[PDB]
Formats: sequence, structure tokens, C-alpha cells
Amino acid sequence: EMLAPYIPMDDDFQLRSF
Amino acid sequence: MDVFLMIRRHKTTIFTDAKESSTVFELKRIVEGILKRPPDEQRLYKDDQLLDDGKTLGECGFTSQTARPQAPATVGLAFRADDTFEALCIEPFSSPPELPDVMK
Amino acid sequence: PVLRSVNSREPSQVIFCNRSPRVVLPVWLNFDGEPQPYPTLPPGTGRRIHSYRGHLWLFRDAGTHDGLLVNQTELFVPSLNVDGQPIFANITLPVYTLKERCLQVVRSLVKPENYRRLDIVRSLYEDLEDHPNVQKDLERLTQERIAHQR
Amino acid sequence: MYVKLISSDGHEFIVKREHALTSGTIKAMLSGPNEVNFREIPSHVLSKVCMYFTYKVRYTNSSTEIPEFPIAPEIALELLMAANFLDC
Repeated sequence: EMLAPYIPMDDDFQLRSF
Repeated sequence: MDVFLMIRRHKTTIFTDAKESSTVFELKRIVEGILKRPPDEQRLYKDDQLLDDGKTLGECGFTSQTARPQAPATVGLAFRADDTFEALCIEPFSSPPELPDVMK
Repeated sequence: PVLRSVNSREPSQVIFCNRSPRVVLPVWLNFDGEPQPYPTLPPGTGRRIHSYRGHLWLFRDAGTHDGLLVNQTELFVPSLNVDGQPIFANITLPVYTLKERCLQVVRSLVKPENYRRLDIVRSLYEDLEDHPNVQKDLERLTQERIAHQR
Repeated sequence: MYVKLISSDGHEFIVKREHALTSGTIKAMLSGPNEVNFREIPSHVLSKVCMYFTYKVRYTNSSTEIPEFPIAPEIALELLMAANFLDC
């Protein structure tokens, strides 16, 4: 079984630099 | 950090940068090396406000965030005359033609 | 294929940080070295990712595929997390040549079928038509890879 | 130290020599061992070009977040031909 990347599915976050 | 500026007088525009902590006086020094005029014969402006020799560029309102490489802050420049007053005058650049239809 | 992820099966927690003004498209090169797209990142946003040690990632402008950098380079490779410490992939714009930047703006305003109605020197029509392509990039990075391995 | 670039309408742009070398065209012109005439380039285009020199020098080999180089639609074509002409 080849494990591919996946997204945890959480709340994205703003980068304060912006 | 560093502030990026456009020092302008008439049809002349000097592109340069300086430390936000450096002074108006030191900036005048930079101008002198280029246009051969002493600091006491120079008038530098942020819009219509004459900049005092002793203030740092940061204290004049020139910050890294307001004067960036891709969009430098404009510093107005006028020279002193023996018995006459030279009004601050920055000649406007040209204007582009109409945006072509296929780009609208 | 020299450029491809390794099926390590060793989890690596990564955090994509879109520190660019573009909508970012993270591209994962699978085990056969084939480009696979993932959920895009809005400008100035970050997102947690469960990837694996030895996997390859590259990033492009989602709508134009203009090239982007990750931690200042072309490719990003997750490593094992050191003390629950997440691995950061800081996506930023590269310093495009003035010409490429102008080409981007023009392409974003004029439909391809109209490029040639523009009043510019001939040669530039081809430069406009030759828009960024991930496949071509891989071939280029591949040969660049081969040179750096004498 | 500095080089002077002249636009089509007569504006003079004074830029650090190093920044000007961002231009392949100018770089090749200045090796030997300054005033350069670019009378086919309007001041509204040439000013932007110089801003690009500063931008490029400041942000190449830079680890900090890079800002987008702004290009207004109305100047895109002219700037493009200039960039192509100045090789930068």
C-alpha cells in the first residue's frame, strides 16, 4: 500500500504578516 | 530597515535608498555627491512639508513599509538661490496611451 | 524517473504557508513522478498537511501555473518531525525577470486568440503563447538534476 | 557609482551603477572600462524600469517574503517591450 499525502481537514489559518 | 526613495527636482529623478535611521542631513549628503550642491543649498520635501536636517527619515514618515523597492517614496528637492526663491517643482512623467480593446 | 516521491510510509507533518500574493496550487509528484494537484491555498494563509518523509512537492500559481518557490527552492521534501516539530514549507514568489512579469500581466488580460492583435514586436507573440507548464518544468528540473550529478 | 538614464521626453533617471547592471543590455554596454540615452522609452516606462532594478537587487537571494512587482495594465505592453529591449 502506497500512502499518499492527505489533508487533516482543519481550520486553515491566516498568516499575520498579512 | 532600508527605505527606498525617488528624489525629484524638475526633470531629474534620483533612485536611491538609505537607512530609516539615517538623517535628512545624510540624505542631503547623498544628493550632494550626485548633483554637486551643498546641504545648506538644498531643500528636501515629503509632499509640501520641508524636512528638517536633524530628523531621521523614519521620523519624517519614510518607513520600510511606505518606501519599498517596487514603489519608492517620493522626496521633493529644490535648490537655494543667491537672492531668489525656487519653488518646489517636480515635472510629471508622461502618460501611456489608451488600454487596447483586447486588454479591456 | 529521477524526480518522484519515495513510498516511505513514514508520516511527516507539514505546514504549507502561502507567503505570496497568489492563490497557490501545491503539486505532489507521486511514485511514478506524475504531477498530482492538491487543495489550493489563498494568499497569506497556512494549512496543516499530513505528508510523508521523502515525498516531493512543488508549488505554482493555481490559475496561471507561474513558478513559485518553497523555502527558496524549486522542490520541497518532507523530513521526519523532530520532537513533534512541524516542517514548514514557506511558499513565496521568486524574483521574476521584468519581462516574465510583464508577460504574466498581459496574459491575464488578453485572450490567447487575441495575443496577435497586440501592437508589439513579433517575437513577443511566441513568448506570450509559451505559458508556464508544470510538465516542461519537470523535464527542465530533471536535466538540471542530471547536470548536478556528473 | 551612479549612471544617468535619459527617457524619450527628457527625464533623467539617476540610479546606482550596480542596480543598472540588472539590465543585461546596460551591463554589456558598461564593461570596458556614465550617461545612457534611451530616447525610445517614455518616462512613465523608464521610471518603472528603474524601480525594477531596485526590486531585483533587493530581493534576489533573499529569504524574506517577496512582494509582487506591480504593473498597471495601461503600461504593460510598453514595459514589456522595454524589458525585452533591456534584457531584464
